[PDB]
Amino acid sequence: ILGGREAEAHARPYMASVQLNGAHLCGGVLVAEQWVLSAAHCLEDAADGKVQVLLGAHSLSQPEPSKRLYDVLRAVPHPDSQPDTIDHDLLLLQLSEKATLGPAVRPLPWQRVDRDVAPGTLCDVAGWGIVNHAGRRPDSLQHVLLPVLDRATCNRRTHHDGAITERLMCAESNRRDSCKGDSGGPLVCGGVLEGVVTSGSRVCGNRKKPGIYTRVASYAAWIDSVLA
Amino acid sequence: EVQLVQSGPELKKPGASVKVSCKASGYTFTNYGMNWVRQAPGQGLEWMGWINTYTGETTYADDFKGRFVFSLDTSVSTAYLQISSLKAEDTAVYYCEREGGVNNWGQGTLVTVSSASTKGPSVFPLAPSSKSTSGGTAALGCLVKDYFPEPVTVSWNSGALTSGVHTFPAVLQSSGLYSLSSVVTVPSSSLGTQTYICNVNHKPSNTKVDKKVEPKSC
Amino acid sequence: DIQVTQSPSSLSASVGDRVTITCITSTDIDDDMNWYQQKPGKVPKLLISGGNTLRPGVPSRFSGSGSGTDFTLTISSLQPEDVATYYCLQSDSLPYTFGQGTKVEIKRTVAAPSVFIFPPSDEQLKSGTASVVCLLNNFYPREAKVQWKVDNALQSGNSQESVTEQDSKDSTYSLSSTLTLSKADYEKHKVYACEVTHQGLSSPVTKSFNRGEC
Repeated sequence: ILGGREAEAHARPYMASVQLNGAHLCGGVLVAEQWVLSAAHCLEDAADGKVQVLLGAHSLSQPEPSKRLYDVLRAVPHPDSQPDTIDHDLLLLQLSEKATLGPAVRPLPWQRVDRDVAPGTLCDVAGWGIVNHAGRRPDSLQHVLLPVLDRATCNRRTHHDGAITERLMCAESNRRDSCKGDSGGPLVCGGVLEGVVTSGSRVCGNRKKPGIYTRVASYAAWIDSVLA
Repeated sequence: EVQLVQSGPELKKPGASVKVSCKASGYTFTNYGMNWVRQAPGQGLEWMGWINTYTGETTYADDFKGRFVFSLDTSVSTAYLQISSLKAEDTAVYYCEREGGVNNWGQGTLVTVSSASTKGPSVFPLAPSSKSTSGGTAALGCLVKDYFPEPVTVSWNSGALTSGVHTFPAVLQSSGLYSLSSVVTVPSSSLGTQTYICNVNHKPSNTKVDKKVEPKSC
Repeated sequence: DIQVTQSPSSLSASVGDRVTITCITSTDIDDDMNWYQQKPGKVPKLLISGGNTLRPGVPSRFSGSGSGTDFTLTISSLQPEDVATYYCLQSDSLPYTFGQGTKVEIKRTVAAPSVFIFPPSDEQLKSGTASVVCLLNNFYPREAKVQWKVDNALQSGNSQESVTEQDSKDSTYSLSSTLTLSKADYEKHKVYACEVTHQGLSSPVTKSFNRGEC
């Protein structure tokens, strides 16, 4: 999270850290007791490693009462996702068991109505990703309020040049942005999850490259099928 | 496939206003904005401004602020350009260009600003003669005379004949009417056996002329 | 608004030559430079987008370079079909801005025009006017002189000229010269002559007819 500030500890109970060999790899969102939503490209260069989901965390290094590291029972990427495309960049992780819920661990409701978040709407994005251009990752959870950018502005040649589909959404990126390590993380508009970060190899905090988020509402039937 | 189709040429009096349409098809109209470009006769391209098709927000280049208005009709996926208080200098080709993705342009719209009235052309053959014969090659054409405003399109044999065709740029006569000639060099052996028609279309006057150009006897 | 200065205004080069066109922005614009091609009677064609990205169906002989302020379009091996006006466009932010343009002509071997004369049609005579047309077909260079003679009397002020754009295949020009007379003056005289002066002609060529011939 670039140009943001530290999140109040445990104020986002749905926040998860998708880990590879005990190191933060991607953001994640607890959507059901045993299921975490993240991005498919997160698992791309893992193959050998121990994939785990850390819940009720604020600090990645420091012990906290609520912090519990969970093993992964099942990894369900979207069936149509693959390595060469930003399309369908969603991943459903099944925890070793149902999550121990409490004040710091609780699932988040996701947008079911397939209609765009109005341009200008202020949304909240959190994650343990890079905070500057030097690649510095934070110890504690960071967040930033971002205005939703309309698809037409986002599709300009200066920006994403037509790459923004109806299943993707945009947010402003001028010196306040999602970055490397924030992928799989949540984009929340009015307490409801609207998008899952899909950063990739996009430069961050540059007004010329707006932030890209997968619209959860577009994948309503698929999430229900995996969770049922 | 993506298509941008603009309305036909128009003649307007000075001080009047004009509304050009840019009908988009083959894509989601709201996913891409629309740029407007002007090209005065024999001048360079001028980026006029943009319209955001999702939000309706507009950005105009400095030279285009005021008399120029972009608007939309999302229900028919059409973008509009409205120019008010028209003057002679507004005589230009106006294009719409879809902003982003595989680059697509409308065909352009010639807007003429003049107090002169519409006149359809008179089409006259430029018959192939021994004067115009080149051993085995023959030159023939059509004189497209006394029309206003521009443009006119000339095709040979409903578009079938393209090789050797030279359609000359129009010149403005002392009368304030345009004139031009369209010529084609064809084999001489072809004459009498194969027929040659020039198809002249002048949209401002709704005039379509199909003139057979035949050899003549002295 | 961001300002762009395109250079040169026009150039001429041979088939196979390297064409170099530049654009300098008033501010640092990063990678956000575009290049367009516009042929005589055609809509602009985007050749290169930001980051000097070649577009689909654009020959590899076209390439872009530069970042921040100084941009270059290169045509590595100039082809006849490349005759057009080239424009750069800065797309850093809105409003976007075009360069003034660069007209690109082909320098080719000298070709003499083939000269044709067309008497006015009988149909046109009815209307009360007579147009005598002279065609100078497929010549190089552009510069040509046409002189009209009516009964061996040199004309002035009653003729108009029109030249085509360089042919995309053979790089030649064609020219029409129209003599405009009243039906009265046309029916008065006998000899209508079109005299052509061009570099590809050793001495000026005259194409003529007598009223009443084909």
